[PDB]
Amino acid sequence: APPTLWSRVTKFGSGWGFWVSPTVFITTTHVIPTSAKEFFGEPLTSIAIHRAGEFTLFRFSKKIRPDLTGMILEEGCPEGTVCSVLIKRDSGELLPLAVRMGAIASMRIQGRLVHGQSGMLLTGANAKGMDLGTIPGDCGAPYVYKRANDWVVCGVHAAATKSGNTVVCAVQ
Amino acid sequence: PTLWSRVTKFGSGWGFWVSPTVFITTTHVIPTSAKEFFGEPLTSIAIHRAGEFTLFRFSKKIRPDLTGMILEEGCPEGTVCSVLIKRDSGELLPLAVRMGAIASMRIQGRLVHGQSGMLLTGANAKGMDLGTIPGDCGAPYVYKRANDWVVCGVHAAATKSGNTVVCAVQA
Ligand SMILES: O=C(O)Cc1coc2ccccc12
Ligand SMILES: O=C(O)Cc1coc2ccccc12
Repeated sequence: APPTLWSRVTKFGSGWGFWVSPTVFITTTHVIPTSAKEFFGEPLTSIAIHRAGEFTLFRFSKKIRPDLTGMILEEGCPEGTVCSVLIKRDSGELLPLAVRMGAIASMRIQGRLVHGQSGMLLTGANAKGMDLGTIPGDCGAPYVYKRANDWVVCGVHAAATKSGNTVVCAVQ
Repeated sequence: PTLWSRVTKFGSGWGFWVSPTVFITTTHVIPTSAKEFFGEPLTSIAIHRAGEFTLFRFSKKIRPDLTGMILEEGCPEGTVCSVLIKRDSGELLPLAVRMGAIASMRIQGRLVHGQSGMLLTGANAKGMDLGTIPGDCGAPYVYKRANDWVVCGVHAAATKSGNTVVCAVQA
């Protein structure tokens, strides 16, 4: 995946977030530190926060990442789209995990109720574990795909089933 | 400890540490001019070649941090393997492959013997991280069976289209 996509993936709370543009940062709601009143040196009063279940978007009133171009954010993707989940792991290793996307779903995972776009890993069989699959520290990582000449971001990593085969992308 | 730490840059491709003393690779990526590998003189290295599969056995522990893994001669038809691809970007690309018959295949002009496979990452990579490239040769084929990782060969060849691959196997 392009270097300019990996540069937008930022360590955040108990996981990750993704810069869509100089002013717009998206993440998974449950990774946000709950008592927090300041982000990138800005008070809450100078930030527009839009929450929909496990999807959260931060819009800043100043340019936090002026090195970046604004890119396209969509509400999930067509069934059958192959996405990459942009996962960073201990030591500058980069894991763009291939996933085939399916329907919008409501599921129960480890007791909690989860809603988003379902998908199935294309990395191997029985993908439980860090080598072929996702771990809790991956939450907030972006789902991206190449559409003709450009790249699209279509959600953030929210959950994976016990077996590891099914994942859920939280969507705008 | 990770499977990924066993995948090592080697010659014009990659190889894989099965144990502290055993390294497997694709025959065509091995340097043809060398006096040593991994600091051990070639004098002290056992080399077992069967077509595009090569195994090295060292006389001392090169990777003492590792346990020995199960190495088999390919896998049952229908097994979904992962090919553990490393790229010089620092990207790690595990790709699902459905394994088929042992065969001699015509792959971009040349005859290659090994276990055929089909990538399961769909129509086209299309500049997405979904297929193999020539620099990936020697990457291992692995699958989980009960509680154990099994390694069953090395990446030898792939078609232009991308979808057919060949896994070179022991013996
Ligand atoms: O490139 C990086 O990963 C580090 C970085 C440098 O200033 C930043 C501001 C916001 C988000 C991330 C960064
Ligand atoms: O080969 C197997 O036993 C399982 C399998 C993996 O990808 C498939 C695609 C279609 C039909 C079957 C399969």
